[PDB]
Amino acid sequence: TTQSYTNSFTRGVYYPDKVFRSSVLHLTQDLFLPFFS
Amino acid sequence: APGQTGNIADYNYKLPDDFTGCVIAWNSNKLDSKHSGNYDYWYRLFRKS
Amino acid sequence: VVVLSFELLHAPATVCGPKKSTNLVKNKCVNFNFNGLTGTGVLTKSNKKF
Amino acid sequence: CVADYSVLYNFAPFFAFKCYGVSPTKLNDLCFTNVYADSFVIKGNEVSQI
Amino acid sequence: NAQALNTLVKQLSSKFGAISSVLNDILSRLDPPEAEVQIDRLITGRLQS
Ligand SMILES: *[C@@H]1O[C@H](CO)[C@@H](O)[C@H](O)[C@H]1NC(C)=O
Repeated sequence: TTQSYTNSFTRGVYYPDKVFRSSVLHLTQDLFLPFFS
Repeated sequence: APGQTGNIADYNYKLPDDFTGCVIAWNSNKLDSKHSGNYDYWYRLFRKS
Repeated sequence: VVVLSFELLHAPATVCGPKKSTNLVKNKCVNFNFNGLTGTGVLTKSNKKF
Repeated sequence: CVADYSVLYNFAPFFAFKCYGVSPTKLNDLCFTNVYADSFVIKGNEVSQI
Repeated sequence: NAQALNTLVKQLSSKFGAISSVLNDILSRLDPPEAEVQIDRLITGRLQS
């Protein structure tokens, strides 16, 4: 009904895969929500 | 053939994959085929191995 | 022409095939076949919080 | 469902049986995530370039 | 020295245009007459590293 626009902050990130990883910095290439939208 | 196996091949005669040679064949409708029916020859299908 | 399309290397499913199963051995150098995963090693319980 | 790829030579798996990315002999010990099957019909001629 | 050894061990996860980066999966899925082509791609790639 009533519309507005606001900053999305840094939300919209999930666990892309069910493979367990610990203390690593993995670099993914999946579909996401771009930061600060 | 050196590659692939068929029902007769895996149960009667299998060709090695590392095969060096030629295979020549032709129709035998009159040589190995009897005009009244050819049944003396046999083929195996129950080797189980 | 029936096409039996399929994928591989994902979460395991029930459709595996006609093979048997054995019991478990631990702390011994033994090959393993944990649903496709083929290799050798020593299996030990730990505290990896899956 | 636990499958059984021993359905070879029961009714008519002849003419064409070539696989892609897998060998026909190795189906019996491969576990798949999913199995997808379709059974369309074509003219059974040179259009077999699928 | 740490960078050289870290990069050397991370080259094992590449494919070099093959089906998979693990020898066991290639051997357990494809027949020897064909799987020898896939293994040849990993050997050349890993020898270069
Ligand atoms: C989002 O859209 C609104 C209206 O279309 C615009 O004013 C704004 O600049 C855009 N970007 C952000 C980050 O809000």
